[PDB]
Amino acid sequence: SDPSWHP
Amino acid sequence: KESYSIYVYKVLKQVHPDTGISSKAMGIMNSFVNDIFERIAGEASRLAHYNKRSTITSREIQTAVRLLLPGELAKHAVSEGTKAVTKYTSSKKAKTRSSRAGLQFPVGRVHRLLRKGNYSERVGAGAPVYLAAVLEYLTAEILELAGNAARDNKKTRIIPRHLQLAIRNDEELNKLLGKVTI
Repeated sequence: SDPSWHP
Repeated sequence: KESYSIYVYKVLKQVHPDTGISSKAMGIMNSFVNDIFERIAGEASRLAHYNKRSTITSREIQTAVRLLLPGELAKHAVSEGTKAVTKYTSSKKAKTRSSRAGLQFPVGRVHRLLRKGNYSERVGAGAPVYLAAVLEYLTAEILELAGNAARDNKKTRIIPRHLQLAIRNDEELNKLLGKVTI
């Protein structure tokens, strides 16, 4: 429930 | 509350090519770049008004940086500020002001946020280049230590715990968070 930031 | 996420991610790829960052971590990072921008911008404006200048130059950014940042961070920040301003001054143009300054962080938006609400000062060209360079340097420092903490935790991305541990465990970052979150 804290997914990776991707651009 | 400007979003710097894309610029933070670019700097993270520069310093830890194979490391990711979590959305909560990216939020804290943005909160951190905003707090730093405001504290430095606030102090530089006051310096200009106190000495009754009608303009914020890289001189007032430089003084503000030396007042707010702990010693080693201040020295590297001054070095990175002067280098970016000098590159931009002799740059080949025909590119973003950031590309002329050799930075990832956006000079235009830093220009925009230095003028908005001022009404008593103009913003020099060097002032936003110097300040973007300093924001970029302090981002690179935080992400370097945060990524080292992720590795110790055998993790492949930065989470909020890694930012907490990198800040508490580094003398200068721990000292800086006193003036910046207030």
